[PDB]
This record gives sequence, C-alpha cells and structure tokens, in this order.
Amino acid sequence: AQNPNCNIMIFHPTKEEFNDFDKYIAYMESQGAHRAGLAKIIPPKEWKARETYDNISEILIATPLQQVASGRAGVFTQYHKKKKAMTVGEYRHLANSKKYQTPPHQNFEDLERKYWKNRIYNSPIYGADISGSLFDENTKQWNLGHLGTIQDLLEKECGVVIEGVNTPYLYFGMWKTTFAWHTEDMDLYSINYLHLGEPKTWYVVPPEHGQRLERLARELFPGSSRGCGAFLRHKVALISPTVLKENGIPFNRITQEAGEFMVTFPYGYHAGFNHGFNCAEAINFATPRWIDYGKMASQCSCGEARVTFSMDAFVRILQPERYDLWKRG
Ligand SMILES: [NH3+]NC(=O)[C@H](NC(=O)CCCCc1ccccc1)c1nn[nH]n1
Ligand SMILES: [Cl-]
Ligand code: NI
Ligand SMILES: [Zn+2]
Repeated sequence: AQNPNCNIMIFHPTKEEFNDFDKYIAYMESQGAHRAGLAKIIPPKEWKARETYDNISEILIATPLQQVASGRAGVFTQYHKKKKAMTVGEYRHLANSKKYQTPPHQNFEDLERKYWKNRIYNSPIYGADISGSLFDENTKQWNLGHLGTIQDLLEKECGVVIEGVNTPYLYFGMWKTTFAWHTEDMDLYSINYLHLGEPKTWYVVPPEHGQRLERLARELFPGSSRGCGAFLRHKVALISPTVLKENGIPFNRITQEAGEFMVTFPYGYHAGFNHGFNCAEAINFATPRWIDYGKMASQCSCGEARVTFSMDAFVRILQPERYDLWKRG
C-alpha cells in the first residue's frame, strides 16, 4: 500500500505533466497522496498564474470579518464579526499596520509557537469566500476558473444533469487569520493557490482517521456538540497541534508559500492560519472517487452551517433520504 504512514506528499510536475489536471490528480492518488488528506503541488518553472499583481488594489472586500476568539489558547471558537467594506489596497495597508503586522520571528516553527500562544488575544480581519479569480484568461494549465464543474462530474458518473455552477473564490489574509477545522462541503476535494504574499500553515488529519478528530471535537466543545450532530460544518472550532498530540490524533502540518498549490482530498479535515498579508484562490472539485464520499457526507441541519455554495442538488441526488429534512434546515 502506498504512503501507509499518511505523510503529506509534495509533487513537482513537469510542464508536460501539468497539462491534464484530472490525470495528475489520479497520478498523485496512485502514489498514495490522498491518504494524508492534503498534498502540495509546486508548478513547473515555465508556468505562471498571471503576469503581475500590480493591479489588484481596487478589488472590494464587501464584508471583511473580524475573527473574535473565545475559550483557551489551544481550544477555542471564533466568531466572524462583520465589518465595513474595504478595498484590497486598504486591507493590505491595515494588515501591515502596527496593530496587525506579523511579529519578528526566526522561522516557521517560531511563528507557529507565537500563533498558538497568542492567537486568542487578538482579532485579525479576514476576507473570505469572495467570488472571483486572479488567473489570467490565457493561463491554460491549472487555471482554477477553468476546471471541469462538479455538476458535470456528477452527470458523467451517475447519468443525470443537475442545475448549479462551480466558481472560484478569493481569500485575503493577514497575520493570525484562521480557518477552523473542517472538511469541504459534501466532503469534496479542494484546490488552493497562494497567489501573493506571506505563507499559510496547514494542519490535516488523514481521511481514514477523520472520526478520531470528530470524537475529540465533541469532547472539547460539548455544548456545540449537543446543538448539532455535525457542528464542525459550522467552521468555527479550533484545536491546537499540542492538544491533538496530547489526545493521540494522527495529523500532519505543512506551510504553503506563494506560487504553490495545495489539494485537500475528500474527508480530509484541515485547519490553519496565515503568516501575514496574502491572497489565495480556491475552488472545490470532484473526481470519480469522490462520489462515494459525497453519498456518505455528514450534513448540518441546525441552521448554523457555513456553506460556500449551494449543495442542494448534490444532496437531492446522492442523499435522497436526507434531502427533505436537510432542506428544512
Ligand atoms: N475550504 N476553505 C478553507 O480551507 C479556508 N477558508 C475557510 O474555511 C472559510 C472560513 C470562513 C468560515 C466562516 C465564515 C463566516 C462565519 C462562520 C464561519 C481557506 N482560507 N484560505 N484559503 N482557504
Ligand atoms: Cl504574536
Ligand atoms: Ni477547506
Ligand atoms: Zn449545525
């Protein structure tokens, strides 16, 4: 069996290997990459997403989110407080201001220590799930605005057309901005390109051990757990690597830098934080291997779910028994 220890694997495709997205995802899985839940892909030197990032300051962040934490340093939740709209130029200035700028640090490890020591005592501002793309039209390889849609994948695999579209999202980050433990909607894959700026550190649990994380989360957030059988779908809960290790949860970590892709795999729980001002782009996608995960994916019905885009048709076709009551929610 490939990658039995579920290590995060890093791939360096040639320009020839970078032409067929589906084929390369399949290749990575043939080497066991999905067992980790997360893989890094470094594009060939000949490739670029766009020519320059000099003209992005006028993008609007319509609803910046101030991430206020409650709890303890290693076990906390965050609430996303809506702020006034601002441009990316204004956001970048704010991220670099004395209140929000990255502190001095020796290396990624030192910054990671500072993050988990001090995160809860600050409330950074985050731009999330902004429909849009920064890939040049003329970028033909791994352009997250030109992948095959999930609706087309479901039709190809299962035979029925469904409504819906599948478009990419932009994310604007600063130091300590945080993404809570989650899998993707309907346990889809995701792919994330870091366009510009400072790194993003990721934590991931192997899909085969995902239920171990869920059990710990129920123990650590018992009120939330009584309110919803799938409360990690709310995307507000954080657990530190130290607490995961204390509780024997298998996980791995890796830092993504500008110009690098990360792929998350079906039912791979992940969480992480940004090191400083950056801009990323991401989209969910599917493969034939996703179908059985979509059939089994947990759903939140309590009204608290954070869902990036409409999964109704996926639930309707893949989970007909659930459809009705999931829809009541
Ligand atoms: N799949 N997505 C990810 O892995 C990361 N983004 C998120 O999870 C979005 C977190 C927003 C959650 C939220 C917002 C408002 C109210 C409640 C919860 C990401 N961040 N940067 N790149 N990816
Ligand atoms: Cl700090
Ligand atoms: Ni994600
Ligand atoms: Zn819920």
